[PDB]
Amino acid sequence: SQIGLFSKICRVTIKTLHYYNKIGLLVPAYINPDNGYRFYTSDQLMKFHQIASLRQLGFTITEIVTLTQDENSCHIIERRRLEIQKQIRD
Amino acid sequence: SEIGRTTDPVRMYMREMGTVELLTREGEIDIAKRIEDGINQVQCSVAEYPEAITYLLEQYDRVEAEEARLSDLITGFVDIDPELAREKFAELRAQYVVTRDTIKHATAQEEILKLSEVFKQFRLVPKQFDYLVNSMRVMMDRVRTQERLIMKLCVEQCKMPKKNFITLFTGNETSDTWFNAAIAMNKPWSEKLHDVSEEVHRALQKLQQIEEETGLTIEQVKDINRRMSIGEAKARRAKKEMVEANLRLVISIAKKYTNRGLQFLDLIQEGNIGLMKAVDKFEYRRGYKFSTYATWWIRQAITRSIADQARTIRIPVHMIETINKLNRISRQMLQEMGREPTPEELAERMLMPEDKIRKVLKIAKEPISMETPIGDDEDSHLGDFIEDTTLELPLDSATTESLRAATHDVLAGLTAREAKVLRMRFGIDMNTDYTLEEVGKQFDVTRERIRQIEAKALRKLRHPSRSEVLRSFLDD
DNA sequence: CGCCGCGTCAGACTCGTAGGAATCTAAACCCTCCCCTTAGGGGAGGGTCAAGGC
DNA sequence: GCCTTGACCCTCCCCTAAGGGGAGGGTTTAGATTGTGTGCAGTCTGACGCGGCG
Repeated sequence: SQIGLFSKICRVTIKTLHYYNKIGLLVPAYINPDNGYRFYTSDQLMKFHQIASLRQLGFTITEIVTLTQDENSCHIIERRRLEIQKQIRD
Repeated sequence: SEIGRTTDPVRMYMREMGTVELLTREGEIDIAKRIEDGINQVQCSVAEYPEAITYLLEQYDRVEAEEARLSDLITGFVDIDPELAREKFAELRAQYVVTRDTIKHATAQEEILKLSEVFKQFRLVPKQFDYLVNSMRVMMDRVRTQERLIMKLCVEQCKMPKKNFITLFTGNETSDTWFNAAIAMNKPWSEKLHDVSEEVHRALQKLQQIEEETGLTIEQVKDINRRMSIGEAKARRAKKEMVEANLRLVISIAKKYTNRGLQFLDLIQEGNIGLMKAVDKFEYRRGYKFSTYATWWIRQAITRSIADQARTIRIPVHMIETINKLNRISRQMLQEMGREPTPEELAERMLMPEDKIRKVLKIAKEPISMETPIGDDEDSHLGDFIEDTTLELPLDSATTESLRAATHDVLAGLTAREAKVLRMRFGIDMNTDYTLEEVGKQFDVTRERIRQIEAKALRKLRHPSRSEVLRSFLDD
């Protein structure tokens, strides 16, 4: 599945997939060596769903990287929760 | 015979181009079959060298864990979904391993040939197959270049007989057993190279690794490579017969591009390059005619070369296409309105903002010749009216010199320190101006003291005693 | 080898203003690279302002 | 006056988060198509080099 098909499957922009590959949040399953074409797989969609689930809670991207690459991060969800209530008061 | 009668290279090309007759639906098919048999022969001659198959199975176990996909390793099978390739790769691995141990010597020619004919089944992607054949070319050409450096040194010494230097060199392959027989004639030439008999070793003892790195004999490698050469010359002679038969198709397509900046033979040659690409990419097993596929590549090459080299100031392909789209929208709006549209409405029928379309309209113009006759005369041309705008006016040069003289005069009427830091702060009679810190360090003084000195010197020069010469060099 | 008709090549005035030439023409993909977006933060490099010290 | 000194101040350049927008570059595209396509010219006269006949 090329990036155009994956961007329509995911309902997200292509530049979003380019950014997520650049930062290392969502890396394509196979990148064509000569062209550079990124190809994706169902196992990449299972991870973009997690990315979207966390990003809809207002987590910053780096917080999403820390949450999906390193487990036992319950202090980060508490930091985001406290910041959300503080922002609600404000 | 028409030889020597015309000067036109178009007529010469058409004349030599029409000496090849068109192919039938059946002629394209067996020319394509000749190409595929040449490439199959190259592959079955590659199969004799094992490390290429080892690299290919490396690629397959990389496809297993998806370091790559086999859609980039094989385009299909002949007697792509990834399940049949497992069967064929397993049966090929079971062949390579059952060939690896059987070494003897007549028995060694059964398994290599059956592995060749069972490796024939894989019709690879061009990239991997080209990598394998180029790898074998590099192996054989380094082996061959030390093979003829063996004779390079023998020419370095003296007169070179090698008519019978080859007699028992063939087959020994381990030691100087062939080398000792050369001095056995004791003709003077057989002297020379023998006192280089030690220096030759690291050539034919570098063979000491490579005959242990390839497994097969020197002429076995050389002759499977000459069979590769025969196969690729068969596939190349068959590609030449398919290009030469279809040049009328290129002229047929190229005649529709004739006045868009490129000349007719330029278009024909670019379409010929496209046609050669089409011959490389054509598949006759799809049942289509060669014209159907080749028209795409010929038109691609011609339109791409028009976008590349039809203009003096090259426009990129994206802007070339924006210009073309704007032009046909203008044609439609001129027909449906009887009036040439304005960029406002030309930007409403298109999807683009008006300021983008204004610069697209300003971007597409070809330069005028400066040999254009002005007045449609032949004595005055456009280049006669164009002025050098980079020239300094002689009154401006004379003003510059008078200003240099006047500032020299007023800087002579200051202290030596103040005039020095004021000629150093600015670039006056130096090649570079300086900062407060550089002037200060050259004086071993601070930045702020130099600032004070130059501010005081400027205040001195502000007085009308020292200013009336310089105030004349200013304007309203 | 010597001469005759044929193919070819090279030349042919200086002031003002008007004053050019105007046809023809892929699309869908992908990539990298560069600049852009808040509301300012941080730093490098280079100047400037009053204090005085001799 | 010459010289430091500490505090300020300026512009300029790069950075921020999460991509947007666009420029400029590659690649393929499978019904079948198989030889361009214009003029234009009312010059004369030398003069030179050459095929072809004698």
